[PDB]
Amino acid sequence: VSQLVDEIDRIASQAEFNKMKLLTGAFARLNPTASMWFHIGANMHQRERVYIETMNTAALGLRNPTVLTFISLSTAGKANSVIGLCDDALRVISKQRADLGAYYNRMEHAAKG
Amino acid sequence: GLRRAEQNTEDGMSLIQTAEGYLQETHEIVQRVRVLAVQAANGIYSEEDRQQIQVEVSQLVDEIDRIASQAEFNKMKLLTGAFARLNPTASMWFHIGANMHQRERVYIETMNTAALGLRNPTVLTFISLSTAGKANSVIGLCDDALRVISKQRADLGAYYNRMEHAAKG
Amino acid sequence: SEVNKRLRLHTVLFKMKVRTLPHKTVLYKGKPSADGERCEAADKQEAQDNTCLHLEVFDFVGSEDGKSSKNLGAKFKKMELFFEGSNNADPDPRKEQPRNLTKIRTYIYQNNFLLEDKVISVIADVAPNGEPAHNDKIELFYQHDDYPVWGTPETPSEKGVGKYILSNVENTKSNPIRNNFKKQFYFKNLDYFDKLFTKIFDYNDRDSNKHYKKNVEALKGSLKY
Amino acid sequence: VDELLKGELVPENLTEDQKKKKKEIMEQESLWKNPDFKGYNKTFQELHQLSKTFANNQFRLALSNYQSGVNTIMKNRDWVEQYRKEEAEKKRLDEKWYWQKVDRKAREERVVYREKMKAKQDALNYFSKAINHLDEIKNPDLRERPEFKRLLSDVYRSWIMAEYDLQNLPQTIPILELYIEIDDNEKEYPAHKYLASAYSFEENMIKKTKGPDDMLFKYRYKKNVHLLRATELKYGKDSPEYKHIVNVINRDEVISV
Amino acid sequence: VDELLKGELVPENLTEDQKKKKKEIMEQESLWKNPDFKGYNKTFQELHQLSKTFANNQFRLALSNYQSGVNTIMKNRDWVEQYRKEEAEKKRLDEKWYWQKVDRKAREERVVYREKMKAKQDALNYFSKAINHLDEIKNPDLRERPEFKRLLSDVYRSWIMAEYDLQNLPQTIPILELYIEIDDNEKEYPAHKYLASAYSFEENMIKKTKGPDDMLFKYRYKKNVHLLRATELKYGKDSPEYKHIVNVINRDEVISV
Repeated sequence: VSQLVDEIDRIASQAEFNKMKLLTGAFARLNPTASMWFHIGANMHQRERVYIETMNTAALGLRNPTVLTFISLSTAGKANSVIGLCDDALRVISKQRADLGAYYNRMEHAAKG
Repeated sequence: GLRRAEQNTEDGMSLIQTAEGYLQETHEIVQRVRVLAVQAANGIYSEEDRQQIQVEVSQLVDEIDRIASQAEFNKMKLLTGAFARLNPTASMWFHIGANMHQRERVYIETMNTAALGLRNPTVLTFISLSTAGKANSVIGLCDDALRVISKQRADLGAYYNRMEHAAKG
Repeated sequence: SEVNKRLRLHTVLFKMKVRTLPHKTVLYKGKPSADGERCEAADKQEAQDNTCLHLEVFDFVGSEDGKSSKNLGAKFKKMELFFEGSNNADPDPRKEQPRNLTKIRTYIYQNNFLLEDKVISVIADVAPNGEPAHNDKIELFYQHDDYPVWGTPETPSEKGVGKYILSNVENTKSNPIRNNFKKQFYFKNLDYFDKLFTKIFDYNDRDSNKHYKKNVEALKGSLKY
Repeated sequence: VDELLKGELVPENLTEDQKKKKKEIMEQESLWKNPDFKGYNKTFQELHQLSKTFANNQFRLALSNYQSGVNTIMKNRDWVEQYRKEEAEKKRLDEKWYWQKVDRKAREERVVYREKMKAKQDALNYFSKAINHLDEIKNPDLRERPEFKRLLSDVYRSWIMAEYDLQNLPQTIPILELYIEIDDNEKEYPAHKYLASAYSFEENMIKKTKGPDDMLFKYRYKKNVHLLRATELKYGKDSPEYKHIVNVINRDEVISV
Repeated sequence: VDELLKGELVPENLTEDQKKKKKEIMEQESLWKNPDFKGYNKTFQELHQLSKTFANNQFRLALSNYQSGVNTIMKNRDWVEQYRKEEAEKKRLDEKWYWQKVDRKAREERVVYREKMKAKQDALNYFSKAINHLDEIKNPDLRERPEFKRLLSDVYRSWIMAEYDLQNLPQTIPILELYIEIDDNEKEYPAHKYLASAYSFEENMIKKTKGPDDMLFKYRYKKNVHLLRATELKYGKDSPEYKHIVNVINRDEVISV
């Protein structure tokens, strides 16, 4: 888990497209630092925005954003309570993949027209 | 860069795979030592009978030292402590990215008789079974030694599983 | 502070034989040397001519990371107590009265072989008892890499270098050097040695208790026959 | 005297020359009045980190985090008291054997333990934010005020109490040491009682993991220092308790003859 | 005359001309001050191994370990005495036969023996570290100082006594022969009493394993030489004990008539 939790952090740190980070929270909904806009028209104001949430261990809930300590499986009591944490983490990952899929399907309709 | 990092990840797993393979032989010898002690701790054997068990331990202990000395990967020793955490003499970084500072470190601990508690890192005397009282306390020594080998293979196994995800990603 | 008053009580060690010493601890009694800068160990530790307590605790460079045995350097801190007048006539060290302190010398040492760095600090308080505030009678001496030579006075152009007294430094709000010096170093320096002095006396006083009990126990061995 | 009763770190607001300076300053500001101004150079606006208004707001935030964390611990105790109250009052019509009551009791204790450990982590998050709120105050003059040392020691103590219930003993050592450097807190035996335990934990780990003798000696020495100091502060020197602890330390420590 | 009273090997601080050399060298080093400099050729920096500061730290390192090793031996003796005391004071409410007492008594002997050998092993490791520190001082001038000769003989004596309890008799011979070559240690009868037993172990092993006769005579010759010398130093020449030993030695060796 010490290796696996670190690898999740590495994924968001190094997820890049054209030298721009994608999974570090920059294009989120609440507190963005950048804005991802897709100009899908031939006129001046034809653009749409895409929200990509933070997808590191702190956002997933695997680690505490303040104390920076992550979950442990070393105890049965903590391992049993981890199961709910991993259940919630997948659901958060599930929604984000569903979010990006709806974008891709929409861009497919828009491109066809 | 992505293609070259995936070949780097393969060599990382190949280095890790080789190191964990060497510890399979080390684990087997300690189990052989452990059961020999349980035989010697019984009070039916004479001093000559427990000496012959020691002649096995003398060869078994020597082999463990030979495993750590000669375990190599691309002319680099792995089990002799050159990649341990506390007092390293070299650092094993696997560059698994397509950019500048994308690298991960691997720690391989010392895996010889002194590191396993089977030898004294100062006197350089190793465990003996030629006496019934000595043999009974070796059982605990082998229990600790087994846990040290078992722990390190768990660390090596965890590195391989992580790198496997990164190579897949 | 009132700590220096408690350092007066430590004069019971002159006629007490010292055998039990903690690890890396050096203690001896002697008479002042030329110019009274330091103490010179006496041929006898039970003589009444002794007026100085010498206490030293030495350590090694790199012991904070487990590398003490690598011989990366040396370090020690020692504190010496100076008394005036001779000791009492009775040989019993338990009954001894507190005596005035001539001066209190603190010697800080830390030498790093690999960095070729050495820091030596000497702090002598020539007015321990007699006045709550004696900043003008507290001598300091800082040296680094054998510079400046020993006994070189502080010059106005190079403040803090060499021998100087505590009053020469400032204690403003911008640079509370003297307030920090008392709160950080000197107060804790005195307390550590104060309890360490009481530590040695209690250990050796305990030794007398054991020997008296041992003879009584050996006598009870004749009660079984 | 209550430092927190005032509710501020320092009350911000004389010389006619100073009042002349203030009037001409606010005239210059009103000439360049631009509420949309944002500075490309961060150094000048960082001088506001030394202001009395900046440190006042930091104190209020850190106080708010402390107030929330205390309510977490307190309300938890109120519920547990109410929880044990309900268990013994409700009827048990399907209960007529001893191990029926015993196993019912063990259920309540497990519920209580889960509720307590959750509040300790819930409150500890509040306390950790208070620590970082106070640590960013960059005015040394305001760090010596009675209000600052009152809240900083109050925040330190609650965080140490919460972190100890979570069995994070080695993380309390840096905070406990900062607690015994404020006013006369070094004279409290609870602060020294904890450091004796936390250094015993540190000594156990080095012995367990077979670390160097240097770290083993340091944590052994520090354990004895705060063990003896706590005994003195609660029973006095040369007391029956103090004498007992000295024999304990003497056996443990390394002596020479 | 306690050579270890000051706890150091050699004291450190005169000519005006020499003080002139020290001034210019210190000026030279200030121009070339480079704390990060590391020498590719170590020959020049290895000259520090001859310095008095180097030998001082080596002696204090060896002295540090020696106190640790003696502490283990002495703390163990305290425990064994305390352990036996506690056993006699506890109530044996379930023992009404003599054989039960022997069984209870037998356990205590094993517990005592178990802790002793554990303590002896700890001391030997501590003593062995001290030996290596003493042997890395390359200046014969400082090796002749009474401070060095005091600890060197003290370290060997403690190392030999611990080694003999671990039944490692053949390793005591090389150390003992170096021990009796320092100051007047050759005049100590215990040093020749240990070599009397240690060389007898060598003779028995050569006899048991049927080695060469040359090695058999050498160990027998050494055994009788130090057996006689130990007898002389304790009972004096031409004494009834001395006459008895000469008869034993005369029978033990070969005489040509």
